[PDB]
Amino acid sequence: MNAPDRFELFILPDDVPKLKITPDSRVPNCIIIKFEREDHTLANLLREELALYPDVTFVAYKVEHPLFANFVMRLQTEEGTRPKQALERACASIINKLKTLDHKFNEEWNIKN
Amino acid sequence: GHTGKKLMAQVFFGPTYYQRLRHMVDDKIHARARGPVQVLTRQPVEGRSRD
Amino acid sequence: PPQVRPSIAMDETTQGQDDLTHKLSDILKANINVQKLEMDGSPQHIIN
RNA sequence: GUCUUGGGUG
Repeated sequence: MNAPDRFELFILPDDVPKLKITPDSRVPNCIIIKFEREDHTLANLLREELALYPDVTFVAYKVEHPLFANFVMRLQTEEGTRPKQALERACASIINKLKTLDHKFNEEWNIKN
Repeated sequence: GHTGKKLMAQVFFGPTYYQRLRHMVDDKIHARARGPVQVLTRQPVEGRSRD
Repeated sequence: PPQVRPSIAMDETTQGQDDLTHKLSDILKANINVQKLEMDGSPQHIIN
């Protein structure tokens, strides 16, 4: 009678953006990103990918409430780099790593036959 | 579960027999803005079932 | 007034008076019975 | 819609 729908976890409404970027003015060259309809799966992956770049100085995420399906991520970079650019770079790098992983798994499965 | 990292402490783990008691929240949640009153005192009536 | 002693509804068609109403009716019966003794025979063990 | 009785909860 107060239970929300089990598909509001992942189905993005039309009035809710998938992604929203605001800058943190306290420290230089930092941005706050809210990811809607996502959870720890994307957040931790992105966080541990970004934490290993030389040009990324701060990166973190939190899920403020478990009953709401979003997370917010703080990411700072050095003077030349833009945190947004580091975010596309991390996404592309993880995509390539998964592609190589898929190719090798398929080859291994074929060899096992 | 969030990170796959090991927990620094170990967890006491195993089956235990639990019971489903008759007290459910949906049988208890009650709100009233305005509703029926008593005939004599004209004060709100008594009872979740009676609003 | 009847506000102090309102009636109630049992099953959609039934009403019983409040206790005070039946008590007042009993008082009225007693009063009229008193007015039926100083008007005729009353051998002193009915007036009291 | 009322009064008593009984079984309970924090």
